[PDB]
Amino acid sequence: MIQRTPKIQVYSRHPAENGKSNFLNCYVSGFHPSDIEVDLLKNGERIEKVEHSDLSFSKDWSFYLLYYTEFTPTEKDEYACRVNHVTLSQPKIVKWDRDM
Amino acid sequence: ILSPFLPLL
Amino acid sequence: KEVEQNSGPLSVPEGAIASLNCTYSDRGSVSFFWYRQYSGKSPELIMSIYLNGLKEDGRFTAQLNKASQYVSLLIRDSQPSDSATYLCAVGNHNTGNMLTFGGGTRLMVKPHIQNPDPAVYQLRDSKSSSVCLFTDFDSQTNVSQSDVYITDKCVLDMRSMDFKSNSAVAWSNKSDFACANAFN
Amino acid sequence: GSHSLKYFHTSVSRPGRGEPRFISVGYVDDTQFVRFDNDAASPRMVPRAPWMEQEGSEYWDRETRSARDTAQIFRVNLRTLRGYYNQSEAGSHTLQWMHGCELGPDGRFLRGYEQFAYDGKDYLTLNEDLRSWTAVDTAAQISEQKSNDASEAEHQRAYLEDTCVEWLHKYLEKGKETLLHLEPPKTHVTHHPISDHEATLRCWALGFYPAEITLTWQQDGEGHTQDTELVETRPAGDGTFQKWAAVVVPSGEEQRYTCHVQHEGLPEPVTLRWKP
Amino acid sequence: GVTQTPKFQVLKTGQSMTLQCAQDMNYEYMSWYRQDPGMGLRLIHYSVSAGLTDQGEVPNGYNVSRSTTEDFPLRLLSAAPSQTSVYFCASHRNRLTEAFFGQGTRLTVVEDLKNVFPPEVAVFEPSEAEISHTQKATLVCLATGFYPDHVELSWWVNGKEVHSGVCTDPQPLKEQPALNDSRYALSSRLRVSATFWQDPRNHFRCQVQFYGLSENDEWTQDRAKPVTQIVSAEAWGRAD
Repeated sequence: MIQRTPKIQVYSRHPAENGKSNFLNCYVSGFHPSDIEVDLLKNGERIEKVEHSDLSFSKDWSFYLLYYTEFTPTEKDEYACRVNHVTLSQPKIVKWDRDM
Repeated sequence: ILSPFLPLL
Repeated sequence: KEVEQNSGPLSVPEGAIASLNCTYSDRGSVSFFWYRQYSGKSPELIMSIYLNGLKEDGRFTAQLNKASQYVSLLIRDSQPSDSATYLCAVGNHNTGNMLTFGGGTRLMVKPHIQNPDPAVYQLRDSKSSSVCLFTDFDSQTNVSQSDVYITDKCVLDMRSMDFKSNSAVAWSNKSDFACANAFN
Repeated sequence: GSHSLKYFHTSVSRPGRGEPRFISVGYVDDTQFVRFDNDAASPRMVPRAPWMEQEGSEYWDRETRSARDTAQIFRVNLRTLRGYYNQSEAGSHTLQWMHGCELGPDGRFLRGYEQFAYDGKDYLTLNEDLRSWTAVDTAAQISEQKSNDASEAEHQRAYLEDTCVEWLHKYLEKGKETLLHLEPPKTHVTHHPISDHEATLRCWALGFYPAEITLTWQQDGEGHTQDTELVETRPAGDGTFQKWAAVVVPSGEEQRYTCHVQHEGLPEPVTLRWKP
Repeated sequence: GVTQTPKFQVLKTGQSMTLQCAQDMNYEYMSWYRQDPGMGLRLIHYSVSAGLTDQGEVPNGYNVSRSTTEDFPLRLLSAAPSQTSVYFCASHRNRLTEAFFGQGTRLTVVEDLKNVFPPEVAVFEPSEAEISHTQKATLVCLATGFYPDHVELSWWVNGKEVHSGVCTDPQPLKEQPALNDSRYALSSRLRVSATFWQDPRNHFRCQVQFYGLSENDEWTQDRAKPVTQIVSAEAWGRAD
């Protein structure tokens, strides 16, 4: 029974422009087993109505998912992704950098 | 389509 | 009728190649089978085919052509034991109702009667009271059809003599009972 | 040329919290097109690409039935593998199945593949000739023998070589606009000062399909021994993909560096430079 | 591997009846087909796994249930003559792979058990003509006036069953072709050298197994009760 810990990326669908509607993505990949908890955060607060892709997996059997929501970035609002998994002692938090 | 043939392990 | 076979019967000489065809209507079919059924017995699987092409096992060959929606069986070197009903079956993935069967084709493997000697005999009941027997005709004689009971023909094999005869029986409860010209 | 139709199947046991979770997703190339998931009342196979949204109930009724059949057998194989390994009913286990057929540039069958995995490791593999299997261990050897006796390889090869290929053709037609009419990368370089004397140059490729791409940084039209950060290619959410590749360089020397982008959607490889 | 019971069965119109089917292969899929003479198998019902059932092409008149993997009984509610047929159970690994069938159940449904009679069996002795003309002697067996058509005819030569030299009609003859309830006749031949015929210490017997009523059936007639039973007939070998 293999365990693999999720890789995480947090990013917008389109390059961010303050004021302009967009989509925020959290892409978790490379994990096993499949059970995983992901939240998208605006200023620490869990965003509701987040959706995700159907569970799929890679050549190595590790799984991937995309969690995403509509959002409207601003200069000052911070956004992040928080992930919990059996391989993680505590939730990992990854902050959206709009240049990454 | 899915396989109509399912291996029994 | 989704799976089509000629009922026959078909005749093949002992030793000759027999060929049997089956068509099916649904391009959704993904599995194909030939079953053999002896009179009063259950279907026994002869061959299975799934890939488009030819498939060989012993005296049997099958062909599947999904483009033209037919399956076929070929029996090399037909023997008396190949005399049976042959059942075509397909697995239709579009409907899923297990295997769908054709109506079957009966195959009669006819042996070469060495020395055709058509003779009508008569035989008395072993407890007082007599039947008719048409025997020793060739495998191309066809026996014909109130108070006149005429059975169909069948072939026996005296193994130790290496000898096969056809034979067909007839009887009646009438005192007016020819025998000598029963089979007309 | 090379196209493929692939399914990825996941079943997870949930001891005394119902029957196992079963999910099945279908891809053509890098495009997801269907899904079945047995968490609903009626679990049904459903479209997940727009070009399937116009398929009639003959497709969905069949593929639902077929998916339910698949889930059921996976519950059976999960029980069976629990026995082989002598595991308790308390614990959760994962059985995964991946299979696909590929076309060559001639539009004909080129190859097929099929693998099972238990708890995230190879268990049973169909060999390249699609006529036989490889077992990883004693338990999988029992599975090999059962499959031999059953001519499973023959059955799977028939799917991979005929049925898979026939439907892959149908899908490439129905989905031509997505699948054959590719999306080249929209491409650009951004500049991020690190210190007083060095900056990150980051070469972006955005909105491309399919996923396969190459991003390269050149110094003076030649390789370099520089810090070359490459991020994993990632879905944008819209059917397209994103990637970037960054190099850190001496401030003032940015014009020496060039980004080279290769993608199947481009007529010709593109090169790229930071534009102040 | 597939145990279907029973092999034969007669039923009165309106009676109900459960055919049993068991399998030791622990496969998910089980089915019931029927087959009327000269025709193919038609699917009655099937079961995808324990707890589930599904109709087939011809479900009407029949119920099935599937509590266990192992077993898949078929249930006639209200027997009708149209349900005279041979029923075959099967087990399958996959929905669309090889069906493994049981031995089958030959079932006849009759308007009144008054119509069931055992066979009368006579052995007929070789034409002397035939013996001159060929040096070969055909015994004939005839079985008369049986209903339903559920019979197995064998030849026993000095009290051991023989196959060589034998030939039985494939189907039997309706003594009255008109009446839907017609009784039946079946012929068979044993042929042996005139020499083995004319040894007087030789016993030829034509055995005919018949399947009729059970002990638990109720019989209300001056006739003897058409139970399951063998009926035989014999000749001895003759110097001449």
